[PDB]
Amino acid sequence: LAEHLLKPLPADKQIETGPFLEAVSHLPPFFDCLGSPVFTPIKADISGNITKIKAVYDTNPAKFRTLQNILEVEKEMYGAEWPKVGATLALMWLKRGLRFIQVFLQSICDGERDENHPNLIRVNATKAYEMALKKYHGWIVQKIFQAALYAAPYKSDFLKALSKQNVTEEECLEKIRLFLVNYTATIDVIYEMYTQMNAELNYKV
Ligand SMILES: CCCCCCCC
Ligand SMILES: CCCCC
Repeated sequence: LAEHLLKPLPADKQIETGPFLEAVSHLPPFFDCLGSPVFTPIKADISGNITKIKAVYDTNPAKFRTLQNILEVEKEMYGAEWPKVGATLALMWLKRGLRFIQVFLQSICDGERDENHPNLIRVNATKAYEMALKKYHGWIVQKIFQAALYAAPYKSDFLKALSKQNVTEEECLEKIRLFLVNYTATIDVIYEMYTQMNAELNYKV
């Protein structure tokens, strides 16, 4: 996780597209080791969105040099169908997935737990879901999340699995905290960009 740290934000707070995509492309493969095929569709959404942004980038790397470039170029390119199109739509959903992971990991690191059930991660996942995704899901997908939550491993197994090497839980969590610095900062900047460009949509799925 901290082997693929995101770069820091530059002074102008512009996020270069290519390095950003390389960095977040290391996140999906962790889903293969949470111990359930319930996570396969989740990996596909995140990866699928990464792939969609990459494919738009590849058609003109200079024009789409930054994430900001993408939104303003596509706004101009598409007119009325924007922002519900292209890389802008893919990144709208990617950000919510990345924020989910962010909120989840930070909750874990901050020592949040169910006193009654200390070695589960359900309360952590549930907070992340409420903060990042829930308001954009209709009742059917929300019910599916509630089912999928039971596929979550134990906290100990989860942390040990990320340490995939010979390291204490405390050490592992300090590495996660390190990863979270630039990760959170970058996602914040993407969320701010959506707000300023008025590119955020609230439709539910
Ligand atoms: C550099 C971006 C590569 C696209 C990978 C898509 C799956 C995470
Ligand atoms: C990349 C780890 C994801 C946990 C939700």
